[PDB]
Amino acid sequence: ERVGILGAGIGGLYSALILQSLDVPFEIIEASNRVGGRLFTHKFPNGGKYDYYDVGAMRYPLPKSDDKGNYQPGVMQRVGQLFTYLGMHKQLIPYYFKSNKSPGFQYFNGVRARIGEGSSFDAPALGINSSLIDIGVTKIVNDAVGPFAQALFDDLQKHTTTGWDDMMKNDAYSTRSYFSFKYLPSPSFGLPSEHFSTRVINWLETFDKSTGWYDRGLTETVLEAIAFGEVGDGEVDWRCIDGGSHVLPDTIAAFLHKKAFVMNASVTAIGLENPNKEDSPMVVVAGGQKRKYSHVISTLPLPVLRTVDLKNSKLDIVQSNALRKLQYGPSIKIGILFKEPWWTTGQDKNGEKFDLVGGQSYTDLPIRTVVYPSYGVNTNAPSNTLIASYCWTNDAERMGSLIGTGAATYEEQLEHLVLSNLAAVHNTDYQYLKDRLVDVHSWDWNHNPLTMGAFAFFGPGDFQDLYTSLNRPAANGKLHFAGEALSVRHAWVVGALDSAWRAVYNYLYVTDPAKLPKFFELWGKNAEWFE
Amino acid sequence: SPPGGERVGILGAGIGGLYSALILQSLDVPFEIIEASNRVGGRLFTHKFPNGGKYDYYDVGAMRYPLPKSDDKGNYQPGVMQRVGQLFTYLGMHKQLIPYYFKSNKSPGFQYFNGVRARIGEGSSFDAPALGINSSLIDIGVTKIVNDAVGPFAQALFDDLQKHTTTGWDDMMKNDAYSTRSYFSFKYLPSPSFGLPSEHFSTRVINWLETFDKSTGWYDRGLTETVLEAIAFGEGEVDWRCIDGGSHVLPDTIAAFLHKKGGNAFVMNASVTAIGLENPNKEDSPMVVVAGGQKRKYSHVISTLPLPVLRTVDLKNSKLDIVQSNALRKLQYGPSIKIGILFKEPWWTTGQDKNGEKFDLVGGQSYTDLPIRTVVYPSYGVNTNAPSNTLIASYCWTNDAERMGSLIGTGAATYEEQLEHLVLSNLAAVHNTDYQYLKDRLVDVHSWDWNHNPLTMGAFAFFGPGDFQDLYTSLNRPAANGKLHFAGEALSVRHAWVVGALDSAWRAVYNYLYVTDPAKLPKFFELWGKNAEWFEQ
Ligand SMILES: Cc1cc2c(cc1C)N(C[C@H](O)[C@H](O)[C@H](O)COP(=O)(O)OP(=O)(O)OC[C@H]1O[C@@H](n3cnc4c(N)ncnc43)[C@H](O)[C@@H]1O)c1[nH]c(=O)[nH]c(=O)c1N2
Ligand SMILES: Cc1cc2c(cc1C)N(C[C@H](O)[C@H](O)[C@H](O)COP(=O)(O)OP(=O)(O)OC[C@H]1O[C@@H](n3cnc4c(N)ncnc43)[C@H](O)[C@@H]1O)c1[nH]c(=O)[nH]c(=O)c1N2
Ligand SMILES: NC(=O)CC[C@H](N)C(=O)O
Ligand SMILES: NC(=O)CC[C@H](N)C(=O)O
Repeated sequence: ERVGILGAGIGGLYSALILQSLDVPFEIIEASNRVGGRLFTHKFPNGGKYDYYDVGAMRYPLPKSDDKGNYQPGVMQRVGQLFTYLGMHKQLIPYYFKSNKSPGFQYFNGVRARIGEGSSFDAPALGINSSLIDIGVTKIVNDAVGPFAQALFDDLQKHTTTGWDDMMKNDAYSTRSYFSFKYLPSPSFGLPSEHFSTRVINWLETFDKSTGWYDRGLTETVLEAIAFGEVGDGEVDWRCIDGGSHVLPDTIAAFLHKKAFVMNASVTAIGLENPNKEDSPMVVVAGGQKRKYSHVISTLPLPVLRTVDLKNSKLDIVQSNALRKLQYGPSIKIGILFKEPWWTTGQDKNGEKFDLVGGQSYTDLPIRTVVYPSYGVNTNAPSNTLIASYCWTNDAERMGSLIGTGAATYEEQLEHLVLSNLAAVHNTDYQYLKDRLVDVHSWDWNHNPLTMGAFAFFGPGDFQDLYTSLNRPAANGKLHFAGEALSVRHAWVVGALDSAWRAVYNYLYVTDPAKLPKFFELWGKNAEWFE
Repeated sequence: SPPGGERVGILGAGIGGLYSALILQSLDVPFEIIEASNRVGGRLFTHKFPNGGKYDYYDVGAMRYPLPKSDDKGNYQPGVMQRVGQLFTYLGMHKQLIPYYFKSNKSPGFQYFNGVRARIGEGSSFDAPALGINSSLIDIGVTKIVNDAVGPFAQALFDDLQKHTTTGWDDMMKNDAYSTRSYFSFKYLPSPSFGLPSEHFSTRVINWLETFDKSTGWYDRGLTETVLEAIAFGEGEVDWRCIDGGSHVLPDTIAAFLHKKGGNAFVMNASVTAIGLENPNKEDSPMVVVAGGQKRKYSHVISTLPLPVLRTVDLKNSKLDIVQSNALRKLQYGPSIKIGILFKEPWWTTGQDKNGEKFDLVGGQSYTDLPIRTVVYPSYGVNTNAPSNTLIASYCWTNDAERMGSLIGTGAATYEEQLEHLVLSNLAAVHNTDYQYLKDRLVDVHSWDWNHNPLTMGAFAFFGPGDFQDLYTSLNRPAANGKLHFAGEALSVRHAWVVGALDSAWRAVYNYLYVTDPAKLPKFFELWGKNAEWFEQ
């Protein structure tokens, strides 16, 4: 018995961690020279200890925890338990979703304000009546999303699936089409009992999410609200990893080596050695070499699997459709090393201090979201590194064209655009920021052969029609699909962990069911249902 | 009336900007074209393989034109693409138009779906029963089902063009909040003649429609785009044409036409970074364009820059209203990639598969659910003594192009090799050959991702639901006290077509003449049409 784990991301490392705790031989195959996958920390040369930024995962809305690292039940409990399992609980530092001092900025339609100041951002001129403005985007979206989210939260807490069954009856809706054809405002809002216009819906998307978010599945909007802790009775502890998210996969890998990795070997084929023999082993071609395994746990993204020769893996017609149709979403990040943390110590062109510690600013300008670092803020060498832009959907697609061109002329265009946008958001001059710029690093997860997209971001119908097919194995039960796409926590580490739990669960179920009690004891009776 | 210093700055030497200059030159209106790159044509982009023959090129962007019928003199019947046909005739290119074979001119192209291979027209179900598609839906077929849903909208829009009305568009806009998917999921009911249950299609069935009708993710964009695409494809009959030597001949011929009298020089290699009024408080303020680090002043400006490109330009002092500035961000663009491969021979025309069956393909296309999605065999040069050895091995849209894009333009040999092997493998499975049969014949590969290109920032406009009804009209109004005119194919209902760019230039110039020199309108109408879209009378 020997399990081939494809991909040394967090999902594959977690799978190996489970298999090692159960004394199951395994081997991890990784295409690159690095572990962590979309846990990717870039450290700027010539910078200080905290002059890094996380190009992928950077923030974890964990449940509350005690002094020993025991976490309350919650959406992200499995992530917290993983930290504690690895002895990392005390290495978790606060992540400030909002600024820890003065609030971050909002810059929309040329109107600048602080978060919480109640600006309308010229919405009346956009055709938003005063009643909608008074209610606000947040309350409106909560009224539409809340009912679905509460039912899904009840599923997790009460161990039911009726909430998901109801979500799936509405899975053909995008968030937009739900607002356009189904949602009617709560009578307490005192609004007309009619569906919102596209103008109003686009106003919601502008301040609620990203350009084009609402054209993807309504179910994803509901699941994101649950992941961000906008529903339920428990509160979240926003955390990040001291030194960058890379510490998590590096710590797991070091744990596994003291007891295994095939690096620099990209998988090009997966299939049964002989599809007609019932006891046929799996064959993985990686780095031009054939490797045999009893079972294979794949954590490769779905678009990557579409580049792998899966003949003799005997996918059924639904599984093969799912690999193509289950939708991914894009994302870009731009990190800038400055000479100082001007957002914390500086002032705008009028002498007003920014007074920002951690937190984020938002704008309809191309950069969309600015994320100020929470790590190291209280040390004697605070971070000088800013996430100048963090984009999703259309905003990331458009910005991606200026990233990774390899041409200085477009690198200069990109920097000038980002600094110009930053200047407008914070009310400074361009040169004030240019004089302080040291280095720029940019990344497009939608222009990366190892991800082929930032993460799963399902369109309408994906969850109800195609998602379950990939939780069934292929290759006569010997190929198991895992990775964050195989979860209801897309674009989160916990999604990858859930997928690894289910894949190993199915592996143990068909090969050594006597290990299930210990599996349940160490890693949970269920992937998602709360303890 | 018109000031003596009138001069229109045209931003972008693509087909929209070249057409604008052609109109203005015919009306004796001074202009100047500012272009960021060292080439003209924009998304008319022909790649010539150096080691190949005369017809060893492929069009990375525009390549096929569903024109109306035409007579021997180059007079085109009324139709969606008449404006394109007349442009060809105006430039003396009518006889340089050669057939474009949308379907193969000999044996049909291939379909390869769910591991089942068949020829177009053979009536295969591609294992759809295993997918849960009942026999009634299969017997009807995807094409008839889609036509039943799209037909009513398309017929109303065609009636608009022919009868010179807008009720068809107004009715389309009543449904513009629908994506194609949400329309099928929540509104469409099958025609009683189909004998199907009077219920909305399931997601499984809708995804079956998208699989064979368009591209992965197409149906999540606006229903209106699906309707407008069916109209553009001619669903009067169309004469599919392409341009001998590649689509680059069209913009090259316009540039030569504008240059004949020794003037109308183009400002090349000058990327626009700012557009605005010199003094937004003065009513007579001229426009200022900063391009290549130089300030240039114009009375009016016609922009053909893509909407995502305008979002990288400093538009302070252009005084866009709140709707216009929202439109620049939200009006959605779509992706596309193409992969051209020079082979040693036109094996699709002369070769045979692993079982000895000849492909016998001349022009036309093959389709598959594999990553390459669409294969396009060349129609140009097929009858000459040196036919093309160049294949469009992959032409993708939406999700298929987004995924494939990650393998294009990486700059690393290892990913160039991965890409080639994937493409050849897909091609081998589509045509029923082995990988090595195609590898032995491969000479050179060229790949392009219009969604990773600073000059386009997307392949073309591909609006989401609500874009046409909410934000589209805002950009047909000028900005900058009437002196900034938005043009380019995004400013049309023929997105992803040359005619869209031409329509946008007509409307922009029409608005310029309307506010600056109305005496030129009769000649403008005479030479370039009384309306942008309405059929000629
Ligand atoms: C921009 C951005 C931002 C965030 C996030 C993602 C992104 C892209 N996420 C999500 C989180 O990063 C993600 O869900 C998981 O890291 C995914 O882990 P997997 O193991 O599923 O895949 P992942 O892609 O990480 O790992 C797959 C592995 O397979 C390898 N591989 C690829 N092709 C191969 C081939 N052919 N052969 C062999 N190996 C191959 C890759 O190199 C990689 O090592 C996140 N999460 C969170 O909790 N908090 C957050 O704040 C964020 N934010
Ligand atoms: C892959 C693919 C395939 C097709 C098509 C497109 C694509 C991408 N099309 C659509 C057609 O190609 C397209 O609609 C028009 O060529 C667009 O012409 P525009 O003038 O609107 O823009 P276009 O993008 O062509 O021109 C804009 C110009 O502005 C320049 N520019 C950009 N940024 C600038 C800056 N900052 N400053 C100055 N200049 C700047 C660019 O370099 C370019 O010269 C098509 N159509 C058709 O009829 N038949 C077909 O078969 C196809 N197929
Ligand atoms: N849908 C998502 O949650 C994507 C965002 C990502 N999880 C983040 O924390 O930024
Ligand atoms: N929507 C579209 O028409 C995109 C396709 C493109 N016009 C072509 O025929 O190649």
